[PDB]
Amino acid sequence: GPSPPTYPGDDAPVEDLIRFYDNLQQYLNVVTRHRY
Amino acid sequence: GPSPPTYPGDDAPVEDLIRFYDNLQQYLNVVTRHRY
Repeated sequence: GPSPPTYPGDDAPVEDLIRFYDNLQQYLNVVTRHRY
Repeated sequence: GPSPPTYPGDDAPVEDLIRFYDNLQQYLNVVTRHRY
């Protein structure tokens, strides 16, 4: 199962945003596997 | 200025997650321009 990406906010440090990016990228790699 | 990506949640429909992905991708394209 894909992990739920934790979102601290948009005011959060960009490294946290990057971490979310990677987690969401993996999340979509799982969910939207060759879809959308 | 980069737009603050709205996060409805991880239980939200994946199309909303994809939208966040694009907005966050653009956000990082602005912020982390050839950085991190």
